Amino acid sequence: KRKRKRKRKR
Amino acid sequence: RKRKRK
Amino acid sequence: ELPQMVQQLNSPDQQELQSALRKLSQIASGGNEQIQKLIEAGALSPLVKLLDDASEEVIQEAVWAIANIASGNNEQIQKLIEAGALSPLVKLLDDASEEVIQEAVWAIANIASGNNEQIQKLIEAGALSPLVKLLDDASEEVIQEAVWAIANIASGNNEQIQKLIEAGALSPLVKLLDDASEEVIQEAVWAIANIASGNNEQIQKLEEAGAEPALEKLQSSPNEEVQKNAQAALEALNS
Amino acid sequence: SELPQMVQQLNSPDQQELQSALRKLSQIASGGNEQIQKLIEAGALSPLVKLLDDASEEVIQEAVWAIANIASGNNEQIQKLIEAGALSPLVKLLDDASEEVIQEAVWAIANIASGNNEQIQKLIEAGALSPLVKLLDDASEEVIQEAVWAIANIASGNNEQIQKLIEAGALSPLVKLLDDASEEVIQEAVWAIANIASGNNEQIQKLEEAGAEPALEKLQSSPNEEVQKNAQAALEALNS
Repeated sequence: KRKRKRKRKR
Repeated sequence: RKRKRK
Repeated sequence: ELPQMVQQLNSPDQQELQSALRKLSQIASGGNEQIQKLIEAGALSPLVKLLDDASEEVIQEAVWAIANIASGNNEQIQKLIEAGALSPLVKLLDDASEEVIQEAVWAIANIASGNNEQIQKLIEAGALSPLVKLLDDASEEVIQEAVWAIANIASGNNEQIQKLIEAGALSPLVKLLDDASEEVIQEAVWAIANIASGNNEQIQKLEEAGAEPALEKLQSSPNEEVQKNAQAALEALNS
Repeated sequence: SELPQMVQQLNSPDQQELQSALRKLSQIASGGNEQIQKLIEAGALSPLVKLLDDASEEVIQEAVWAIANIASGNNEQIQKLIEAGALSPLVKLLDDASEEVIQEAVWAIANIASGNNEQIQKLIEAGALSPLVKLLDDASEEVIQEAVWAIANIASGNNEQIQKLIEAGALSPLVKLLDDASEEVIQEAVWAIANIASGNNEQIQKLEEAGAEPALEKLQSSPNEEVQKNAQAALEALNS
């Protein structure tokens, strides 16, 4: 199971 | 059965 | 320009280093073609070396970048392993901050989604004991990442399932089948179903961990994905 | 160097000498991370934090400006500011100071909130959430803009921190700000909402109850690229 999430911090 | 997921 | 960015990864100026890291991280999150550009530019070895430096701010960004490279194809995961990423990622699970630990677990879970030889390298780097430890002491958010990593390792061969059992994974996995979060149950039930597809000795260890009544509770779940995995694991226990 | 003398002069009885050294410190604080490091190594942080509670408005204003600039430094520099006891007096400025001081205290807090999750935790422990949420309604449009950015930075923390924001009642005023008259306010509000949307299922349910979906749907057809990406991401999470 491969996953990619957006970074919460700028 | 199949063990893996993607 | 990628070659200058790579050179800036060993710069003494912490602002120039952090700026090059942010640029690299952005490229690493842009899909497999973008990840390939990073590999070809020789970015992986300097990136991995940043996991040992004094600044937790630098480590955090480097782990984030590595976790995204690990979302690449198996050949890209292979380049990350060849760059020596596994031993420093596993090391972070013991002494780093909770925020760094969460990102290291995500990187490890992505590597574990690779082939069985890659799962083997994770086991050899010592990932199993700290991952199993995280199933009960960490925050709900870290538990979710740890169970997903373990579910990926459990999708490996019978010898790898055996290593998970020896690392003490069954008791906490069985406990997580009755966890408050459905996303936690989803990964917990997939891991159990994978272990249930192992040998008879492994099936007996699942039964001894109390998996049967825990799985019987889930064959009535509103979540269809949970129901299918529960049914499969139950059929494997009763053969 | 000349820095130990200006740090000593922060305790001068001569108000003109104190203000001059404070102004010198502030210009160094705004000069980048290497300049902030020189201030840290000269022991400027502890005396500067003590000036936040001074009897002179001119002194407090300059001191908070210097602290906000120090807080724009790297995470280790934010850590030194926290260790100097900056958080409690900064949070206090939100409940009793002038509108000009409040704005700079919000800007200092927003900068500290751009640090790591342990530093966001220190802000929460210092009681920053309640006054920041109050500023989303009971303040000028310029103060609202700074407050939404501080809350967006706190929203970038872990799920337990997002939980504290929800408990502080941040969701209703944030959703209202998704259709604010100012595009800059919308930009921060949509980022904070996108951050909250990346939370757990219970938090996503609280966002749904706050009426985030119809507000984000109106932002799907927006000329701003970052707003569009955040609005779409938050909607994907609400319908996942």
